[PDB]
Amino acid sequence: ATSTKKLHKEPATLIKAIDGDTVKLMYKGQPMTFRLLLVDTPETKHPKKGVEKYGPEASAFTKKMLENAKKIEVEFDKGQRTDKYGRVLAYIYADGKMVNEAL
Repeated sequence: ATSTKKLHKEPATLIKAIDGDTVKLMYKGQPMTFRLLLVDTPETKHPKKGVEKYGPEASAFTKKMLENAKKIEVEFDKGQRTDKYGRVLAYIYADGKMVNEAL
C-alpha cells in the first residue's frame, strides 16, 4: 500500500445524481457515474415489492451538490478507484467542493 490519495480536479456537467457517492456527470465530455466509496442505497433485494427512492436521508442532500452545480472539479485521486468493471470511482467537487455542503 502506498500513499497515493489526493484527488485531482476537472470541470464536469450535471447529468443526474444517482445517490450519495453515485453521481452522473461528464468530467471529460463523457457521461458516466462516479462512486469512489459507493453509497449504500441497495440493501438486500426482497421478494415482495418495496418502494423506489431517489436518494437516502443525508445522501439526498449530497444529491443536490451535483444537480445544480455549474462549476465542478471532479477530483480523481492518483490511480482511479478501479476494480472489476473499472467504473469512474471518484468524487465530484462542485458548488461546495467535496459535496460536504451539509454542515
